[PDB]
Amino acid sequence: SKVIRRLRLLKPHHRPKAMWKVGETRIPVVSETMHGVVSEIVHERGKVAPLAKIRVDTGKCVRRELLVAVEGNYVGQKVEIGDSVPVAVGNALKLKNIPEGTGVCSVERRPYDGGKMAKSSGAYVTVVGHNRDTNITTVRLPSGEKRSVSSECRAVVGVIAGGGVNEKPLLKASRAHYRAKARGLYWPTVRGVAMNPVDHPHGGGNKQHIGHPSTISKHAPPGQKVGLVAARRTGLRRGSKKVLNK
Amino acid sequence: SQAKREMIERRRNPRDLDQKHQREERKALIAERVHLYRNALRIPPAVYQFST
Amino acid sequence: VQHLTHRGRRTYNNASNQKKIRRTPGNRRVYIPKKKPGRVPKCVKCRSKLRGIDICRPAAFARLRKSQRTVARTYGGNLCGSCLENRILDAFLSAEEQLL
Amino acid sequence: SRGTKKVGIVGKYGVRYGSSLRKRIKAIEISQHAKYECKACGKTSVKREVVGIWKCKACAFTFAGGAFAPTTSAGAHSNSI
RNA sequence: UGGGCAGGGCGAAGCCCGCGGAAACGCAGGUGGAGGCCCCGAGCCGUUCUGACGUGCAAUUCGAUGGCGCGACCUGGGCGUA
RNA sequence: UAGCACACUCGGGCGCGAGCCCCGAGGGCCGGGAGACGGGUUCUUCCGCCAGGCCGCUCCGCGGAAGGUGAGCCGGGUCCUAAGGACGCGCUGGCCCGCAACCGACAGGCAAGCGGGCACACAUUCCCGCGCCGUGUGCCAUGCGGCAACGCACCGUGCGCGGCCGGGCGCAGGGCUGGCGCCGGGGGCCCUCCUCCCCCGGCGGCCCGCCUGCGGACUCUUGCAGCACGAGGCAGCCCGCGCCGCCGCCAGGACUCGCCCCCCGUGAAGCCCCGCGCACGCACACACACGCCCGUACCAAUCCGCACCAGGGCUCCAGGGCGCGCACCCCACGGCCAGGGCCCACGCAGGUUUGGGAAUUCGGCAAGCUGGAUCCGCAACCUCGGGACAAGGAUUGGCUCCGGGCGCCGGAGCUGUCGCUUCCAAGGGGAAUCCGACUGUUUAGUAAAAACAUAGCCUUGCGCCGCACGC
RNA sequence: UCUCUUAAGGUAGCCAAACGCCUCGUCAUCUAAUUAGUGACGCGCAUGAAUGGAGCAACGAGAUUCCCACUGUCCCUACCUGCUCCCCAGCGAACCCACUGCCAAGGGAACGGGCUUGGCGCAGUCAGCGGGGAAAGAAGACCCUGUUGAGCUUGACUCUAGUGUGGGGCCGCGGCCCCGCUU
RNA sequence: CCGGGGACGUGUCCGUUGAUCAAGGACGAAGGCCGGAGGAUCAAAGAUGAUUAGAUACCGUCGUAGUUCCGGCAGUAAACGAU
Ligand SMILES: [Mg+2]
Ligand SMILES: [Mg+2]
Ligand SMILES: [Mg+2]
Ligand SMILES: [Mg+2]
Ligand SMILES: [Mg+2]
Ligand SMILES: [Mg+2]
Ligand SMILES: [Mg+2]
Ligand SMILES: [Mg+2]
Ligand SMILES: [Mg+2]
Ligand SMILES: [Mg+2]
Ligand SMILES: [Mg+2]
Ligand SMILES: [Mg+2]
Ligand SMILES: [Mg+2]
Ligand SMILES: [Mg+2]
Ligand SMILES: [Mg+2]
Ligand SMILES: [Mg+2]
Ligand SMILES: [Mg+2]
Ligand SMILES: [Mg+2]
Ligand SMILES: [Mg+2]
Ligand SMILES: [Mg+2]
Ligand SMILES: [Mg+2]
Ligand SMILES: [Mg+2]
Ligand SMILES: [Mg+2]
Ligand SMILES: [Mg+2]
Ligand SMILES: [Mg+2]
Ligand SMILES: [Mg+2]
Ligand SMILES: [Mg+2]
Ligand SMILES: [Mg+2]
Ligand SMILES: [Mg+2]
Ligand SMILES: [Mg+2]
Ligand SMILES: [Mg+2]
Ligand SMILES: [Mg+2]
Ligand SMILES: [Mg+2]
Ligand SMILES: [Mg+2]
Ligand SMILES: [Mg+2]
Ligand SMILES: [Mg+2]
Ligand SMILES: [Mg+2]
Ligand SMILES: [Mg+2]
Ligand SMILES: [Mg+2]
Ligand SMILES: [Mg+2]
Ligand SMILES: [Mg+2]
Ligand SMILES: [Mg+2]
Ligand SMILES: [Mg+2]
Ligand SMILES: [Mg+2]
Ligand SMILES: [Mg+2]
Ligand SMILES: [Mg+2]
Ligand SMILES: [Mg+2]
Ligand SMILES: [Mg+2]
Ligand SMILES: [Zn+2]
Ligand SMILES: [Zn+2]
Repeated sequence: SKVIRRLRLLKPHHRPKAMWKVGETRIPVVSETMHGVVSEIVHERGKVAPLAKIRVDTGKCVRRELLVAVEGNYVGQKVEIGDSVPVAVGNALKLKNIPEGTGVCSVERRPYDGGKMAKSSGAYVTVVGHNRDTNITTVRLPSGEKRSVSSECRAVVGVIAGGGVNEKPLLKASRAHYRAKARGLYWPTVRGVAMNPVDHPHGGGNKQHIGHPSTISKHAPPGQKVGLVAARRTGLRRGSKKVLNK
Repeated sequence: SQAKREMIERRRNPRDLDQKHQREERKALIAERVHLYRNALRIPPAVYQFST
Repeated sequence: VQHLTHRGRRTYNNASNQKKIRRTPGNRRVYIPKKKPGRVPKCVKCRSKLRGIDICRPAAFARLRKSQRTVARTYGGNLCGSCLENRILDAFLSAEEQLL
Repeated sequence: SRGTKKVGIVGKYGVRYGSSLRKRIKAIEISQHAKYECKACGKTSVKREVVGIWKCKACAFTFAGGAFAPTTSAGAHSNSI
């Protein structure tokens, strides 16, 4: 049969274009505390979360840094990017100097990585605790995953601006159309059950049905990994996270 | 990418200096990375007797 | 009426192919190339219109005299007077309390 | 001359999309289109410019906020500390 | 990266005034001009006639009828995917 | 034989030869004129034809001989980047991939040319007039006014920091276009009537709007509103639109500023350039000199469909009337018109058919009815938004007036063989069921659908991702 | 109420439905008359819950029935117009083609233009026409056969990319398989 | 922290401003509903183990909605002092 569309979208000519990206949004790696001014809060194509253009002026040069905008950023805000700066909203500092229970965002995964986690709209990471021996901070990710990360990792205080975008329903197909055209998603999505067998494992005959269990193994071949790819369970949840995970 | 260009600068990896004009820069870097590795290994008495 | 032709030129409706009608002496009208509208100078801070500076195309702007392209005070075609005065007050007052 | 008794701003959507979907988006379209008070100049002139960016049209004070409100509950809590 | 797309109709918020109200607010008249709203022009398409044609004008066209017609559109060029 | 021109007609001409070539007249018809791609000499002149053109030809996109394409300003290159490519090197057994010089736009960014003449044809290229832009040489000054908004010394180089963009209803302006009135040329027509018909006619002040000064609280807009972070007013300033000084009045208009609206869409980049900041050191004016390569004719029968094919093919420009209307229809501009005779049957296309009215038929297929506008009236149902132009009714011309808030609206009277959206244009409606929620999409060439898509709802994986409101 | 049996025995709903074989189910309505339509009924061959059930506001060139109005759809046709046809000048093909006077019956490979026995017609022309030539199109697409395929599927056979696992190789130091370290 | 309340005390003020109510408005336990978050216990439904003549119940175990919070709907109680 032909190559399914899942494998066929993995080819690198289907990725979003690089010219839509305003710039890489990394927390600056600084020796001393860096004082910046939020120069502009800009929009990026596809990204609902806005970006914060941070202009840093020294004696020598002007550095132009880029961060994802925090809810409460404003143009002209003095931001401080350092190791032990104040823990106001908009600053970026190492997690050891961040008190527990404060929602941070653009958290680095490795130290001086530039910020990886909680980068899209409304996301934040709750700093749960500090292991001051072994230099380890346990943090709560927006998926609910409790993640260990080293206290040398930086993070920006606050939640990601761009708020509750999931609350608004797309009423029309056009609003899904222009959304996916901006983000570069593959849309509209034909159900594989509506396809022919040459197109899809769900591609069937005479009645639109799957025909075999749609829970596939995680060791499956690519081309078989279609539907629910490592499903621990299925069906409607109806329970707490505790009752379903175990 | 600017972070990666800083990343290949922090590590001093001679395999990053892959262009032709970087050749004399690369073999200077190879000479010092060999020298740090040569003396961090346990030099056997057959080689180390020439250090005396 | 005498119909208009782009007289051997491209007929597309781009910003750089705008035409304007001239009445030629024979009660004949033609298209002549209407140039691009010149950009208005704006304050770099507050982005209001800056007065004093001429509004022309960036090439025709450069052909003007140096007095027509700017205002005589400092941060002349960059800042308006209200943004400049604020910038003077900000650098002064930050310096004064820095001493205390 | 009210025009509509119950739907208000979602009368633009007509009879389409379902009553509960029109009822759900009504609170957000009131929220994302409203003018808000600028906390830098005092005037009720803050309008959304794009999702996540709210700008006062009087004193040009622009700030990064929520998607369809200037403030979210998670965003308010981090700033109140 | 450029370009193209009559004229009407309905009248969403908001606003103004009048009337009513103890209040909350409610009616009414304007205003405003929203919407993958309505009829439709150029144009596009291809519902029906199972029309014409069916060694054709044409290796899919023609006519009437019909649908769409600021879009989830159409389009020139460049580019990508074999 | 099938088939092939059958809105033209009359006179004249050249000519061996004329339905078709030319000229004049009459009658009609519809596009025509500029660019791209594509063609490549088809262009234009002279000569021809007994060949080609679905007939004929004296004609021709044909045959023969010639002629023609002139640029600092038009387009491209000598410029810049876009998406993207990449022949080098790394990684290789080879790719992929990494870096990526270089490249990538004849519609992006983007120095500067218009009016006319000439001409067989070609010229925004030649010519004439008036300009403009850039480059290269020379030749240096070393600053001021205004409280302010700012005004100016026609000056340079380097660095740093900055500096451009969407769509839409409306308001206002508006390249221009039309109409009317009045005046003015120029040309043609008229039994009566008719003033018929055709053509032509920088600079200063003010106004916006921002800002400034005085001053201190009001003030709009068609519209939300604005305003002590300074209202109106007055006096200025700035820079544009606009109007007067060196034919009026009315209407339409491509386009455009700003408000406002729309977006889970936020609407390029780079060079050039400009501004300021900080430095350097000097050349704008003026004068003189100079300005490369390529393209440049023509193509509603010149292209692609084997063809002068009823097909297809990017872009620009429509005057008058009617009317809501760049709808239809008529006219103008500009351009056109490709056998003869007879009409039997059966056709194709179009009218009309008394009485009946779906009895026809698988089925109201096809045809017909309704149709614009104004006024009135409008149900069940409903997601309260709709249904809805529901259903249904009345009216509609011409003329002469009257009134108004006067592009229009209302009323009255008179009038015609009762007739008036008089042509054109232009919904048939109701009661229900099934399915799909809707707008949308699809089998180019037998299926447009109930299929697909959709939003919504849900499940799954993922914290080595574009970073969980994510993919 | 009893009993057998299953993983569980179809719940809420809905229905001769685009899903009901019987079947034109039965009853009502619609009609003069209805295998249609609608409303009911449900021991439903074989309805049924995101393989989504029920649900129709709005929408639809979707599928269907009734009513009003309308009409050449029909009773049942007629007339008119243009173009064709027809006739001509000039120009001028193709399909097809074993050979071809026409019937009746018979025989025959069981449906003849030719054979047999009868019946007829023949100046070979013009125009209509569609009975026949089992007319022309096209080495039947149905069906079967082929030890001829291809598309596609999976509990076919034999393999295989991918995912995953074990062991080994991948020349480093330290300390107690574990923990440090970096080179 | 912000807000409220009644009683008392008083040569403080006002001076009849009041009482009760169709209409109207606001609040309104539990359960329920909508959107979002969360989910330990308990627990409708459901599932079982028993009891029983039967047991769709009482008992045991498990378990979803729910119980919880936020925004709203709803607007009911043996909302009883049946006043
Ligand atoms: Mg299919
Ligand atoms: Mg498959
Ligand atoms: Mg299937
Ligand atoms: Mg299905
Ligand atoms: Mg399978
Ligand atoms: Mg030319
Ligand atoms: Mg000036
Ligand atoms: Mg529409
Ligand atoms: Mg329509
Ligand atoms: Mg199509
Ligand atoms: Mg003939
Ligand atoms: Mg003709
Ligand atoms: Mg032309
Ligand atoms: Mg010629
Ligand atoms: Mg000849
Ligand atoms: Mg080469
Ligand atoms: Mg160009
Ligand atoms: Mg010249
Ligand atoms: Mg010419
Ligand atoms: Mg003022
Ligand atoms: Mg007109
Ligand atoms: Mg009749
Ligand atoms: Mg019938
Ligand atoms: Mg019958
Ligand atoms: Mg019948
Ligand atoms: Mg019909
Ligand atoms: Mg009506
Ligand atoms: Mg109805
Ligand atoms: Mg549909
Ligand atoms: Mg088809
Ligand atoms: Mg649903
Ligand atoms: Mg049942
Ligand atoms: Mg029946
Ligand atoms: Mg019937
Ligand atoms: Mg289920
Ligand atoms: Mg089913
Ligand atoms: Mg549709
Ligand atoms: Mg003949
Ligand atoms: Mg016989
Ligand atoms: Mg015989
Ligand atoms: Mg014959
Ligand atoms: Mg026959
Ligand atoms: Mg065969
Ligand atoms: Mg065999
Ligand atoms: Mg409650
Ligand atoms: Mg509750
Ligand atoms: Mg809930
Ligand atoms: Mg329990
Ligand atoms: Zn300013
Ligand atoms: Zn403000």
